[PDB]
Amino acid sequence: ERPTFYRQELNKTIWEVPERYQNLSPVGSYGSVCAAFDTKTGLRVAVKKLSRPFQSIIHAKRTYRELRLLKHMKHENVIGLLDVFTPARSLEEFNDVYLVTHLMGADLNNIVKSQKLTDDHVQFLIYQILRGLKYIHSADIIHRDLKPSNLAVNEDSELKILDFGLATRWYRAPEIMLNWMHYNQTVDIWSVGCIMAELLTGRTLFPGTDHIDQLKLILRLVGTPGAELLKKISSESARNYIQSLTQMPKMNFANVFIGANPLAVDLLEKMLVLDSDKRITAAQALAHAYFAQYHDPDDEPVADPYDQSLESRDLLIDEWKSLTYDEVISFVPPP
Ligand SMILES: CCCCCCCCO[C@@H]1O[C@H](CO)[C@@H](O)[C@H](O)[C@H]1O
Ligand SMILES: CCCCCCCCO[C@@H]1O[C@H](CO)[C@@H](O)[C@H](O)[C@H]1O
Ligand SMILES: CCCCCCCCO[C@@H]1O[C@H](CO)[C@@H](O)[C@H](O)[C@H]1O
Repeated sequence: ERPTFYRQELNKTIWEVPERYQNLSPVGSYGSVCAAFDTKTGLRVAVKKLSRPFQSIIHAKRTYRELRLLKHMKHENVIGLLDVFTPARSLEEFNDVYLVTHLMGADLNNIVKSQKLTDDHVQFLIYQILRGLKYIHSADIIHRDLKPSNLAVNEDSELKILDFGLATRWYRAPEIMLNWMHYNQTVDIWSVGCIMAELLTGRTLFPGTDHIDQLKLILRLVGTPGAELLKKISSESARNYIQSLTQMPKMNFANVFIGANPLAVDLLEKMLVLDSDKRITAAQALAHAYFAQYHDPDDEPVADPYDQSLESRDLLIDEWKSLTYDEVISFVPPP
């Protein structure tokens, strides 16, 4: 049975939603988001209305990509779908897509507020990110822009990784900062280390003022490339410049993170290595003794493989639109 919808105009735009979704209230901004109450489940939800979903080939492709990812993501620490709907009774009138998920209510700034968390709290939060990253990475997905605003947290400090959240460079791996084009999964591990550091200290690890200051600040802490790492640089210019650099020594992290759990420090040394091939993975981080009170190797699930070649095709608008439509139709709500 097609549910009954109703119109309403929020934050200067019309929203058409099923009746189960009551008390819509804007929470901010590829779409706008309202908090709402789901009378069917009894749950507070975030409802996202996609912005101009089928206006261009590029918008259509993105809508399809977002819809497909979110439908795939089914893990406690990763944002997924409670519902996806359209007013449309058929493909001919299909022009809007609404996405529904748990309202978390806060991201990792509202929960943190620039202060030191306790070690226990830090463990809990980083464990959750890594548990979610393991899941993500097993589907062969690199996040690439992990930061506090891309991490949704509720009151009980239960955390979910967000595709897109509601200073944006402080958490970027050096190789992303330098527009390398062969990233590995440990670009996300770098971002986790920056986040972990800040939760432990109350302070941004690398608050660069601009692009170059950021890299300066990273080199100060991790040192300049060693010889094994220079051997992996294909760009002659990059190579030349690094070789012109005055060798800088890697700092001792026990002196950077004064009074932190020695296991936290050890873990940060394994996350924040210049050479991405030498960074601890999310699976390995989960087994690190720092997360002893939370680690359960039998409840750290992995994803089904995800076909991302389906989203990087070159299709006509009406083809993406029709493919996106079928995804809406095929959607099965979680238990
Ligand atoms: C929905 C649960 C989180 C999934 C994380 C994927 C977020 C996708 O975000 C995308 O990630 C790509 C990485 O492949 C980047 O190259 C893109 O620029 C970015 O748009
Ligand atoms: C002068 C500043 C040096 C920045 C060097 C970044 C080192 C990151 O490490 C490198 O990551 C590359 C991209 O993912 C990989 O191809 C390499 O295997 C890896 O060593
Ligand atoms: C992977 C290595 C990337 C090369 C980074 C380029 C650094 C540019 O950085 C700038 O370099 C200028 C000339 O080099 C100088 O005027 C400045 O001292 C410096 O800030």
